[PDB]
Amino acid sequence: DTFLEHMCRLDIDSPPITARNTGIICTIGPASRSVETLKEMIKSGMNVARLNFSHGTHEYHAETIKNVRTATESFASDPILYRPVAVALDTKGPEIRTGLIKEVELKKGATLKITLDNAYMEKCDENILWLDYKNICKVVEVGSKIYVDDGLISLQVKQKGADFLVTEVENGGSLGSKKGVNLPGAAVDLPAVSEKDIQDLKFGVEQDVDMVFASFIRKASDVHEVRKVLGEKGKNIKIISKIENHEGVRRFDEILEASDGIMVARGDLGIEIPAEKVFLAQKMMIGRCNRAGKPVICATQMLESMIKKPRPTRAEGSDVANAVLDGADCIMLSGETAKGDYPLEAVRMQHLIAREAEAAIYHLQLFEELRRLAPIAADPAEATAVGAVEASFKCCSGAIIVLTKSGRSAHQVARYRPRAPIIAVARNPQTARQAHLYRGIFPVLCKDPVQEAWAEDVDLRVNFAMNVGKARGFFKKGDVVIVLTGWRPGSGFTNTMRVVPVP
Amino acid sequence: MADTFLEHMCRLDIDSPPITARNTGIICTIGPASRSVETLKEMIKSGMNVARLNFSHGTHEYHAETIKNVRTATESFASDPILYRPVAVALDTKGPEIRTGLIKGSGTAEVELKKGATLKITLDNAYMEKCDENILWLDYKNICKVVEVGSKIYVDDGLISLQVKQKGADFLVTEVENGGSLGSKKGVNLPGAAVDLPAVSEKDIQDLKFGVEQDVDMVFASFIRKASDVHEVRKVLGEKGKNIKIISKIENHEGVRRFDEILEASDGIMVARGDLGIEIPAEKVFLAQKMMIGRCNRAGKPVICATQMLESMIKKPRPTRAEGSDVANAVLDGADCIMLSGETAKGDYPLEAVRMQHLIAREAEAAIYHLQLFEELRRLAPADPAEATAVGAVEASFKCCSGAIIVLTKSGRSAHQVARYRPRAPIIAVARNPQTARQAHLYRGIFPVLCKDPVQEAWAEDVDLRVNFAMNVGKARGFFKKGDVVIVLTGWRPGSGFTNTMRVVPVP
Amino acid sequence: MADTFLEHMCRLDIDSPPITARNTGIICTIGPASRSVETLKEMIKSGMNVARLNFSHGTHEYHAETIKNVRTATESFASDPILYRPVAVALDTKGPEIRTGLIKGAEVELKKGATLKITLDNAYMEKCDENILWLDYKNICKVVEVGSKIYVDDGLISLQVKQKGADFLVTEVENGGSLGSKKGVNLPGAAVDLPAVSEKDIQDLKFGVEQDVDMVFASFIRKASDVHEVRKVLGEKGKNIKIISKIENHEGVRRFDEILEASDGIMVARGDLGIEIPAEKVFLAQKMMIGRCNRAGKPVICATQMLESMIKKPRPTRAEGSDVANAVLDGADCIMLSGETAKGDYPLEAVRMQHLIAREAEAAIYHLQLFEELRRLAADPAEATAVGAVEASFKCCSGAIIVLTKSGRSAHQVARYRPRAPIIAVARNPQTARQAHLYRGIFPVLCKDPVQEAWAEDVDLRVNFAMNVGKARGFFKKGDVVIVLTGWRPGSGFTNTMRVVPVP
Amino acid sequence: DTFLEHMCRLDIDSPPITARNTGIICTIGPASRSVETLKEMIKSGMNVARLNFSHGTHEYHAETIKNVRTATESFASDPILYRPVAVALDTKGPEIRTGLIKGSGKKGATLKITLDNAYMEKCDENILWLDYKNICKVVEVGSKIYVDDGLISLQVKQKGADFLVTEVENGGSLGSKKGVNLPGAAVDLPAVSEKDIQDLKFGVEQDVDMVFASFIRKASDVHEVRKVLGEKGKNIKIISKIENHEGVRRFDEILEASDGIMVARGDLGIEIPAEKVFLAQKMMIGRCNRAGKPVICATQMLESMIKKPRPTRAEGSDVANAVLDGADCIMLSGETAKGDYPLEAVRMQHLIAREAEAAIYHLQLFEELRRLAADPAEATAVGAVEASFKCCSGAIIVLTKSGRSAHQVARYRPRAPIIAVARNPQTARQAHLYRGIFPVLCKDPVQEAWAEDVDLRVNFAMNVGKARGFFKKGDVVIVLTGWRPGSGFTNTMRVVPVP
Ligand SMILES: N[C@@H](Cc1ccccc1)C(=O)O
Ligand SMILES: N[C@@H](Cc1ccccc1)C(=O)O
Ligand SMILES: [K+]
Ligand SMILES: [K+]
Ligand SMILES: [K+]
Ligand SMILES: [K+]
Repeated sequence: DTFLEHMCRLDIDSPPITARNTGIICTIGPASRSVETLKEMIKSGMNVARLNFSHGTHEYHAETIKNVRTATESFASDPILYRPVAVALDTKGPEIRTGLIKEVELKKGATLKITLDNAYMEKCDENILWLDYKNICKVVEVGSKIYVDDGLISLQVKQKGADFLVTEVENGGSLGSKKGVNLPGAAVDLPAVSEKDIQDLKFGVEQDVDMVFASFIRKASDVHEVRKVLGEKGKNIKIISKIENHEGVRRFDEILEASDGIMVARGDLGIEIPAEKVFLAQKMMIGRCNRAGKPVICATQMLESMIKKPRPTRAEGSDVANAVLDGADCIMLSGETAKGDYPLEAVRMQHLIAREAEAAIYHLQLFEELRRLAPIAADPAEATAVGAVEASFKCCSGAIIVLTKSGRSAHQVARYRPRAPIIAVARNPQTARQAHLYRGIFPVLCKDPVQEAWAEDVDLRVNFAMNVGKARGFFKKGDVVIVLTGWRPGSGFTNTMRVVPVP
Repeated sequence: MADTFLEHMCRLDIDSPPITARNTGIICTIGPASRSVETLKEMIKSGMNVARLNFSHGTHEYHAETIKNVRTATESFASDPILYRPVAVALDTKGPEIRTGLIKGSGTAEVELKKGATLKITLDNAYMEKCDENILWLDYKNICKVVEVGSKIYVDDGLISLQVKQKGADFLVTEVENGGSLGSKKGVNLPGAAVDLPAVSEKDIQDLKFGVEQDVDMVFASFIRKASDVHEVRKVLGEKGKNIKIISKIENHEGVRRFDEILEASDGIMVARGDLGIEIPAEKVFLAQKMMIGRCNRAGKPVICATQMLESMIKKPRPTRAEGSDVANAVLDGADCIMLSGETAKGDYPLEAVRMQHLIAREAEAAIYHLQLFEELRRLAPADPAEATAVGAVEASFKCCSGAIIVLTKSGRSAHQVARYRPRAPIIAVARNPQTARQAHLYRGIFPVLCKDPVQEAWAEDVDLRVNFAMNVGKARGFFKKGDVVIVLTGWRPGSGFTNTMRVVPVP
Repeated sequence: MADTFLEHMCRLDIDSPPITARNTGIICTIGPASRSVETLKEMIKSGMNVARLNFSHGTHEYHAETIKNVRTATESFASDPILYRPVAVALDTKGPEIRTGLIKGAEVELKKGATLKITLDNAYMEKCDENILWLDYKNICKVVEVGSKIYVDDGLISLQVKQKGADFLVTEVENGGSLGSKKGVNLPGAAVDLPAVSEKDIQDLKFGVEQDVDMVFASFIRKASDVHEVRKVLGEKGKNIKIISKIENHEGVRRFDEILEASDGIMVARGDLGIEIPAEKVFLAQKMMIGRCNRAGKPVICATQMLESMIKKPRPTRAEGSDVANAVLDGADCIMLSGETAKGDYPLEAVRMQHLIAREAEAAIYHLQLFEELRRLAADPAEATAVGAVEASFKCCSGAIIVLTKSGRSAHQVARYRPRAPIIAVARNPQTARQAHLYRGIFPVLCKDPVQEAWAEDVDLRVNFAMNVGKARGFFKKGDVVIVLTGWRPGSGFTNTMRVVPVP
Repeated sequence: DTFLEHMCRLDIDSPPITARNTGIICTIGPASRSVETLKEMIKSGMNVARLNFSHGTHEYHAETIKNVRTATESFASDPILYRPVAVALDTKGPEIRTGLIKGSGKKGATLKITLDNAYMEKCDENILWLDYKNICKVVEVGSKIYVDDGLISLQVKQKGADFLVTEVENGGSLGSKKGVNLPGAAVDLPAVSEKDIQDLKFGVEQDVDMVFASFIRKASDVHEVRKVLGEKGKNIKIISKIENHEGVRRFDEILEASDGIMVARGDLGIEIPAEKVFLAQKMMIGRCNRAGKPVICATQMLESMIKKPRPTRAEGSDVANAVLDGADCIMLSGETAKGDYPLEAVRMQHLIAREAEAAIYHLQLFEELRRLAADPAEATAVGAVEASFKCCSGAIIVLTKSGRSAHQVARYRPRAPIIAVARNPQTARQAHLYRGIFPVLCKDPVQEAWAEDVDLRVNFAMNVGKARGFFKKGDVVIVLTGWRPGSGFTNTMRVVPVP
């Protein structure tokens, strides 16, 4: 009844009892591409496979996607135990790159002039450096820092020109070729969708991906440019906006209102804004996502140590758990599953931490705040969704069963953070897969034929859900579940709630 | 102020500075980087509240002089009592440590232990100064009696790990699991070994008697596993040391299993996260930390988070994003104090580490929803006159948007009682006793000030003078200004009584 | 909508019409003044929900005709089913009454200090004056002793026994007043122990079964076993008739819990309680019994000393208005009118005044607190949906909760939790339609339409019926929202289906 | 707990456990004005003596006041047991009277209202006079006119220069010089009559505690009374009587102007439909409780007890409901002034109001009154009441100068009694206007040292509470005092064990 008493009763020497409710997203690459590893990653709890289009060809990604689907459909022969697995396309997005040295040393002792003049784009050195961002000179000033190679080189602009910068180095070191630059000042005006991104996104539509992780989102109009490129054929593809610099954090509200969800890229924010502040930015963006009922993913610097070790550090378990407790919907693994020595061990550990963290979630408190921050009255569907969550607490329910076309009704229930799992029963395979983005939704794909009597159809899907719930040990005979259904086909939105005994 | 925890998170702004003070204590380990009068002065100005001496190293003479330097730097500010910050001295015991020997030769300094290599562990004294890739001496004579084939051995705060492949009479052959650079005299952990070293050794008796002799404010008692360990320390401190606070360090699994009895015997707790990471997996340590902070917050006993704080700042002038987040989350869990180790003791940026610890603790204060902490700490309490007065002072602090709660205190008890309930407003604890002003730093939200003026014959005039002093301090630290309200807590009439007196006074 | 009760009292305006429906039921006693088809029609129009027949007086033949007149008057509205108002019939039992006889040949005044003789001799039974009094309790001489006390005319007169005489009793008039023919008599401190169910009550209860009454008001209930005797007499044929136990004495109050748990509901008879319980206490018994009834979700009727001035006057006193309003504010489901409608000169006027007061009192009910408290003093699938439906009626500022019910249980379950919004209960069973008037906030409507083949179709027709009733009654208009509760399948046990439906 | 569980737990066979916390005001007249009866009414719980200046000469009222003070001071020898007793002056106020001669004079009839001063003492069931000049200027077609105690209703058809044309609506006998009420009508009569001015100045000279100002219709009537009481009478409490529709309409500005309010239900019931007065009563008590101003319920309380030694069920229920509505005080009129059972009427008022206390859910009142920090004063008051609940204290002890501190605590409606220790006798008397204040008069000399003077007054309250059965040794009380001699408010809170 008190958060403090929940913390006081935490017991490291008893196994975690509540289900993992947060999604696991795994970057698939060389170490994890193979069908056999992919099957093991699915059984160990991967919900979403991420393809990082910063590297690899279309051919290479097509085969990864084929292995992901082969590994996923290997479990299809049991509809009660089959777990849907979503496919995520993560774009390269806009970059600023230095181009070719003829590496070199660097210290303040010599000033570094930055030039954009294409006749210098292969003769980079400690005296003159080339940059591929033609419009740099408009968006920087004489106070502004310039980070080179993932923040290990910092500069400080002293003379701004029309098409040149005079800097002087801080935090010097070993500058090499084609290194990534960051401008903490920000308001960079690079397109939003690079030439490669438009091809990549078209391939995404053809490969039938469930969602896009759109890199370097700075404003609402970037999200709407990705939407427009995905076009009419891609309109049901979820757009997750990646927040990676200071301007994204500052314009968070317009990006959130434009997006299907959000990814917080902590390592990227680590470069752009001070370390004493990134934790506030993460707690802020997760809170605003929770309030809006929109999925938020925490990404980068999760279990990096597990690229080379089979167990993570104390600090990594704490950072991952504290992301769950901030209210993240999903946690994403990068190199730990893409290229590291322990891909399967990485998935298993992400699972153990997210599950252990559930002990420290106080569900009723999240609900009471989230219910009080809802509109004054809202539509019918909202009143019903909140009513189903309220009922779930007051009957100590095993689950909330939601029959959904698009997932919207399941999504509405999830925003309110019931303790009870949301078993989202869907015939649409894409909405089954997209559902993994949301804390506390367990999607199941009903393949049964559409009955002709609607009340018979509903009864079959609910029976399906009852069977899934029993097999997963969410509940058993004598328990009560909430059920949310539409009324007759002919009406709009799931506006119908029953409290039903588990037969 | 915001009605929900959620709305409080939603309003966090990285672009606007903090509007709360830094309410958590900063404990800094003093070592070769930091023990100069010059450095200590800067460190006090930048937020250091407690100076920690690590008696794992150094002579009594070395530490006498560090203490001397701490007090010289501290009293250099005594000239203006409105600006004087009390600074406590903590003595951190060796305890039952295992240490490796000295690296041989003159042409390595450190050796590289590599994945899969064989390493022999010897107790043969002929090797205590000839350690290398192949032979490692350590100083725990009965190691071969408490270890088995398969047993894990951890060296240098967990950075190197070994597994015992063969056992001998007076040696162990081991396989390097986790490689690393092994230097001289590193710390060794034997998870699930029944290490038979005593809680209080003869050296620990001598260290604790020297703390009493040097008038230290608090003892950080290393490797506490049970209450009789705490009792043993309290007995060595004896009658002369009866006002010295004992902070029990939880460093292992047994310390966590027997936590309640350790808490009940202790004045406070230090959570050693790194050391817990050796006997306890990563998917479980965050839970240990949250449980022990919560139980401490519930008992009203000070709790310090230590180890693995800003260790990157040993070599760099700025921390990582992960360290900021980890320190912030220890504040948000309800830690009273944060302790720095090598970052201040021996590193290249001791002053930049104190400043960064202050910056992070101050930013973290913006994510604390004080009202919820208070309402929960109020509910979970049973109810003497002193306690209802303190809860009333805290409730009033919130209702009045108080700039502070001024507490006139002899022992510190009344200031501690108020701090237990986690007001938003700073607690200015006005003490005439220099030891209670120093010890007050163990508690979240207490800003101790030492009143140096003599006692007036007239009680009510003595109270106004002391309250006038607090109001000058609060004005100068920018806690409040003319036209704000403060809560004042005092006794009624001279003579040891209940601090039962609450007033709401407008700030002139 | 007020954050606090206090604000809610502060915002009361005497000058602005009422913005809520009249939610409490009106029970009217039908007698010579109110018997006629014509009056009954007018009383139904002015808000009479229940017709009470007092079997303390009259023949089975006489009451047969009153019931016929009520049903004629009621069935005259049937032709528009949107406007038809169910009207229940109640049978109020004699029970173990003690009554004085007839004045000799005019009335007599009993003046303080005087002697008054009570005689067993049936000679004087139609000869009662200032000096001698007959009463109809044959054992009166055997059940009192010198010092014993005796009350008359309901109240107002008090007598102390000075001499006992085998077939006579000599008393002294402690309290005076006028003395009427056939008046009521009380004997506190004497084991009267006349049965709760006499031979005449048996006959009257069997008659009520025959005449298809909706409910029985059982007089002088003192314990659980008295209720079970009434229940037995109604037997199998009368099993769906609602028993309302009248609490009329100190034993009823002391044994309240076992009576409540044995009964379908409770009638608080304030005047009768006033006789053995002092004035400093009766308001506490009234408030306790209404509270416990609200707690148990059982109907509670407040009766006696309501609008008794309106027997002789076209208007009530301010004290009467305040006393009725406070019974409503206490949480009464129904208000009963007695002599005001039975025999007085202003039957229609007393019905209209009862509607005005009850409607104006609704302004001062703090619904949000009642629901929060009844919710906190409560889960079952049945209970969760009902509570959910009331919670949604607040959140959506709904115009009504529409409930499809067979027996009425689902409607009663919603009513226990006390929504602001009216409950339109749609029945096909005319008895459940009638019985639903015992519950605060239920507006019952009778669906005449035949059952549709397809279950979902039939549900949507009934809902659209309630939708049309609500609109005609001004509860809601197009594009307001309402809550709807149904069963799931044709035979689905539990009305467990909740929707929030726009008003078309 | 819930309010519902509170009603459910009520038990009529359980003796009342808690003290009566509402004030009792008794009208003193021929049946009650002897020193002997006054002594008994004070022992039985009378807190305020009301003098009705509608009748009696100044000589008569001066002797009643003298007897009230003789009776009160007869208990002065034991300061632990002495109950302060307040004196209230209740003004005649502006009336409208008919004016006839001879013995006396039933629907229809057609009555004509002449103002023509011809018919001063010559009127009948055709022509009726009255002394209100402007009656024809503030009335229209449809207007009601009541005569006697609303016994007879008229209906104005036609309106002219100096006359009216009406229709008898209710029938009865028409006596001489009988009161006249104008429903929904904005009467422009002077607010303070020439008798009221005399009567108010007599009140100042007699050192009365409070005035009950009759027929208050607007803020400016309250200001007019305040100006007559003047500087000499500035410390006299003005209670505005709400007796008609305009008073109800313009309540917010009358309350802001006034020290407190009297709801005159019987007079409201003439000016206003009977089925609306309970709303008016509940509204004004709620608004008074919100402003922290005393509210008194008056008229139609225990009227049966004029002739009978016990009240009716209806009367018991109407008094109890006035207490449960949030009334600070209940007033008796004829029951104590002129009827046959004046002592019994006081005792029954105590019993009813004490039994009603069982039905008050204290924490709810407080929690709502807190929700609806002005200054350090308000912060100390709220925190005192909070502490009284947490520590389950037997009292809140307030060392009061003006009594403002005590009144500030009483607003938030603690369960625990407020023992208001006053050295100022008028402060002790005026405190009775507030629910839940038990005022005590300290008669000890001021001690040289402020801290010893405080300890003395607290020890005095501690002995009072022990005697009264409020608490016993080892209980806890909340103590509010000033800080230092002459501080502007009771700003200092202690939780102190009862020794
Ligand atoms: N969506 C994830 C997480 C989850 C588990 C259990 C319940 C709800 C959600 C899954 O399907 O496995
Ligand atoms: N003021 C009244 C009422 C009261 C009694 C007891 C306690 C509180 C108030 C009195 O002193 O009698
Ligand atoms: K990418
Ligand atoms: K140490
Ligand atoms: K009867
Ligand atoms: K008067």
